[PDB]
Amino acid sequence: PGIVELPSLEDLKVQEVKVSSSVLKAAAHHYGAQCDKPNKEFMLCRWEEKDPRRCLE
Amino acid sequence: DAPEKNYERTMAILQIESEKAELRLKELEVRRLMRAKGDGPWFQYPTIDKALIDHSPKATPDN
Repeated sequence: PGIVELPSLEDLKVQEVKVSSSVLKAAAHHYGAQCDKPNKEFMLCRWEEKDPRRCLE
Repeated sequence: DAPEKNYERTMAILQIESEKAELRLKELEVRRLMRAKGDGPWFQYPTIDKALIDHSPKATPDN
């Protein structure tokens, strides 16, 4: 069959959220309030495209 | 019986039995084709009903 098309290592570079899970859980409710819109854009794109490669940006 | 009566009764018998024979030959050929190709109303063995599929958004996206 066909060749699988993977994005490059440069296309996967991003500034990571390098905090622990307790930091995330402590900030979680205000993070779900304040960062609502790009999160829901991403999860809508992620459930509609059904492909992580189409959801990178 | 008159010979006319037996004669034309024989013709009615021959027409009925020849039509039944032609229908039996066509029935054999139809059964052969429908078993071979599967495109007729006969030999329709079941597949899974697609109405059983859940099309809701699942817990994970990639599905």
